Amino acid sequence: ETAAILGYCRGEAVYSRDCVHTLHSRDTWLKKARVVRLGEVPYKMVKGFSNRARKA
DNA sequence: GCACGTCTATTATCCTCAGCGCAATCAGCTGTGACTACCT
Repeated sequence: ETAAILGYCRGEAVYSRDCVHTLHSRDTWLKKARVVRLGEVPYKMVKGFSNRARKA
């Protein structure tokens, strides 16, 4: 989050492209033979694309 | 910058199987009338 700001376009800060990182869901970790520890707060919250969420 | 045509999607609902008791079905017997042939 402390990445240097290259500039401002119409008030919006422009960041470097090589700063994008991804994560995985609990089901994805399960496929990777890993189990999420109980009580852990999820690190990132994003709008999911699952059919159950899509119907909701 | 805005609206239209197009490509694609991280778990739900609906037509068909399984032992007993009641009703449907046939076999056998009889009635009712006539038809018909042989013998006394």
